[PDB]
Amino acid sequence: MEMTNAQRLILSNQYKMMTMLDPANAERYRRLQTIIERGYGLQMRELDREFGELKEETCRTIIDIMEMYHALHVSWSNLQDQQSIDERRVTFLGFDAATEARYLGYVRFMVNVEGRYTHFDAGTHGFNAQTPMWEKYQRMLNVWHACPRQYHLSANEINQIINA
Amino acid sequence: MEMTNAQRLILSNQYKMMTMLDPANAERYRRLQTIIERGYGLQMRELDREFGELKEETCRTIIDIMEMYHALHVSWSNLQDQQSIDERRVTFLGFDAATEARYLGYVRFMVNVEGRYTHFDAGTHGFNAQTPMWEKYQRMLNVWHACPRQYHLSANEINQIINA
Amino acid sequence: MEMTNAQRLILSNQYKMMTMLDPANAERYRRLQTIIERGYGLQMRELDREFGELKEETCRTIIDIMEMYHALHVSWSNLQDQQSIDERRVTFLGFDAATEARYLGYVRFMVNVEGRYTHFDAGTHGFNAQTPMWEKYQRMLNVWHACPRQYHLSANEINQIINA
Amino acid sequence: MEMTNAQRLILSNQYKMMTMLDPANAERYRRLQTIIERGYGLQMRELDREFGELKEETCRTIIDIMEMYHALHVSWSNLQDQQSIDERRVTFLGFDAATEARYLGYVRFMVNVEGRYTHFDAGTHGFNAQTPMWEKYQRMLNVWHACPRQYHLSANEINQIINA
Ligand SMILES: [Mg+2]
Ligand SMILES: [Mg+2]
Ligand SMILES: [Mg+2]
Ligand SMILES: [Mg+2]
Ligand SMILES: [Mg+2]
Ligand SMILES: [Mg+2]
Ligand SMILES: [Mg+2]
Ligand SMILES: [Mg+2]
Repeated sequence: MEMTNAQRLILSNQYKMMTMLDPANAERYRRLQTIIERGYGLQMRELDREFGELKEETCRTIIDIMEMYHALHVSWSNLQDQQSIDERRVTFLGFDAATEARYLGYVRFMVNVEGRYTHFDAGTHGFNAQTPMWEKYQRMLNVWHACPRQYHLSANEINQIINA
Repeated sequence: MEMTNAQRLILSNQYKMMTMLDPANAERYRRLQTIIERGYGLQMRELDREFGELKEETCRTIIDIMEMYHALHVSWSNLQDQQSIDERRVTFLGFDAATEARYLGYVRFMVNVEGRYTHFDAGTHGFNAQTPMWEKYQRMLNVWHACPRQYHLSANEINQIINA
Repeated sequence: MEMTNAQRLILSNQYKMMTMLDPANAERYRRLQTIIERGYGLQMRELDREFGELKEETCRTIIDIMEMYHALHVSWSNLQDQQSIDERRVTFLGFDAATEARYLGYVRFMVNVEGRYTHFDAGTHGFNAQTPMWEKYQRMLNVWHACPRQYHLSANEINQIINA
Repeated sequence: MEMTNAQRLILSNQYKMMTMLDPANAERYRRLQTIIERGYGLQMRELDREFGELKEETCRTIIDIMEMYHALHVSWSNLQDQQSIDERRVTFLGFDAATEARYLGYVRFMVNVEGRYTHFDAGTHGFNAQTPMWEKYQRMLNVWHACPRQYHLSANEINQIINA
């Protein structure tokens, strides 16, 4: 992680300030300060990986998937004849903790921190689907966005979407 | 937002420090810290939108409009015969809150914070003209700057300016 | 000022922290914060003006001029015969406050803060020569650096230098 | 130092904050602040030298040298007949304090701060070899990495490595 000298000075000063404000953790700060001041490249790389990225459009796709399930569930709940469509199929199961952790994390963030989609059933494992779901959701979105309405959907439309 | 990782580290450290200094708002800072650390692109873009821009020359134009009204009002008050020029026409009415908010904001900043043009009549709504004025003011400035003097204006000159 | 939005966020956070640490000056910090957040271009430019530049080589030239006077004064005081050479001529008078302020400021910094050349006679006005001296000093340096020794100068050499 | 003005403002604000937090050292900070604000180039360059660099791959090489000595020492201890093979030769002596200070410092950091290779014999001088070792270690690594096993080495292999 490079990282101009001027930035190193700024960071160095921060670790000094953090030591002043929070001496309980001086060890932690002096260590980082040393890494930054001396330009220990290995440890600097390792710092660099504390920082992730989840692209805007990916964030939006996740939110849209949740919105799709909102549209599906409401639509289902207003069907005269729930044409033997199981509620589970119209319920957002979330993402796989093992392979889709970034995505799962974002859902949890959107719900627990931001406060969105709070009336969703989290399931038994806080939206951990336990199977990969990303590819499925993409295909569902495609069918959903292709419908002439997205909300108040017919049983037919619901089935096309959930079976994508 | 196009942050480098070094900048993300700096910001992250700030939110930690702000939590130390102001624990009442730990929630607010922990959230921003998460957004920055994890690189949640959607949330980062929304961070970017909090920062506006009002170009130097636009700032100066606004100040100049106010200065023009100063020149106009002073000129008028020193007219031997105020040739039926209503004071209202020689009074800075400000900007439209609905479509010219940035401009209105700057006027208020220049007056209330900076302390300039304190003796101006703010009107009943703190310089909310309630109609767009920007285009009018530009035409007035053109006539005003074209006068061979800008101050101690003749009634004739005053009329040309206010009728631009 | 050409700030990126990330930098504006960093600065904004600093002004919030400075308000926490030093509430006596909340108004000053609050005002800067507004300027930065809203991107008020005029005020941002005026912010830029707070920051000067004095190039490395200019800094070094000033220090060297002082060192030259050290060499001159020691040389003079060690002379069996000071050939009617006035001590004043071998004394660093400093710089013109009115036209050479940057230079005068640096001398004062080097002496009062850094602690260098503290045995120099500051004169009655803290190294303010109150005539411009920069061009003279340049010519003196040229003669001085051209001398085969720079120290333990002969009366002859001293005269060539001070008369440059 | 190649600081932008925005960075200078950030740094200047830090030194203000550090003075608030730690007034005992106001002098230290006021001085740096002056250097930064006024752009005193000489002193600004001297700041830069406070920051060092030790490339990632060099950091890794040092760690690998230590790991090599771990592999060597364990292998030797497990030897049923140490065709002895003085233990001294299979012990990491460190780096020369006088010419390999950057390296020596990194070892000390990895051991004392990070907590790695804590069972290593530090010798009488905390890994100061007092002779240059860098070139030797490189040749040893070359032989070591060329062995089909890196660990559980034969006495033969140990000798090839230590004699590289
Ligand atoms: Mg790694
Ligand atoms: Mg949000
Ligand atoms: Mg938006
Ligand atoms: Mg203009
Ligand atoms: Mg101003
Ligand atoms: Mg110095
Ligand atoms: Mg030097
Ligand atoms: Mg490590």
